[PDB]
Amino acid sequence: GSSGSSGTGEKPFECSECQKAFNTKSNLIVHQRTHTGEKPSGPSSG
Ligand SMILES: [Zn+2]
Repeated sequence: GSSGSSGTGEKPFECSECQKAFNTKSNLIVHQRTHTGEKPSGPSSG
């Protein structure tokens, strides 16, 4: 039906809000901050 991730590796560091994959922690940490405030990029609306 709706294929997807049959067998894909994972990263040692993953976000908490968007759950994004990262190689280094430093890069991740800095990426976590961006997740602040409200409607930073734009609402989904569907
Ligand atoms: Zn994130």
